[PDB]
Amino acid sequence: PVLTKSAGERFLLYRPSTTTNSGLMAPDLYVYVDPAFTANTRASGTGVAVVGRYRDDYIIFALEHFFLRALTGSAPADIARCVVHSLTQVLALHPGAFRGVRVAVEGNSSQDSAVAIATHVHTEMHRLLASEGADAGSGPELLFYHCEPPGSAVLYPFFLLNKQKTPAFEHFIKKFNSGGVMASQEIVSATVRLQTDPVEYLLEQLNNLTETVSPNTDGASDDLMVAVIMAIYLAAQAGPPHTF
Repeated sequence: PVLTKSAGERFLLYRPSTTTNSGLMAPDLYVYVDPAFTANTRASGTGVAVVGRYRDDYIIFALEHFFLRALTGSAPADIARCVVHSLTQVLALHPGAFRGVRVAVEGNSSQDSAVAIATHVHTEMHRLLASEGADAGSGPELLFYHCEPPGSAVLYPFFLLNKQKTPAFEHFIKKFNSGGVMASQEIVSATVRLQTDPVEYLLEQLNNLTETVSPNTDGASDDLMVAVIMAIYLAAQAGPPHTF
């Protein structure tokens, strides 16, 4: 009973443009992912959310509820074609617009996969722009979120979701029923059908939030929602993420 329907008419309604108003953006680009490694489950998709900043508010570029296909031996790489296949589409319609992006991968499933997952992300990102697109000779310049496991001093490029979920939700609903965030007119999708609305598909899933401690997800398929909210909590300030 959380996100107001007055905001939902607004957040569904207004379609601002980042093709023209790009110069009024922060040149950085947070992006989150939520890998779920099982298949054939209505909440086991993998979320994509990529967000930028205006002066004080936040703005959405692409959402992919990435299911797992059947018969997967190369499954982390497929997730890597998802998220990089998104970032290339954002950077594509935004020529010379962004300085550097920051990919976030959660490791609540395991710390083991996300290392080679983000490594395989930097692999294909490091592949693509040198092939074609434009002459951005290391233009959009990737960095990652490098975290520390509890009890291990070695920094790996991942993100724990331990203490952060409640201030992230409180930040998101702090902004969202105030009409802070918005979704771009040129919001990008690959997995969701170009016929159907992406923003409608988000807003259905946004409508399953819960109380002051927020034990959420009544339901199914929170991954887009949880993805957007961790993405926007990193769209504000926190500890520094860095280069790989």
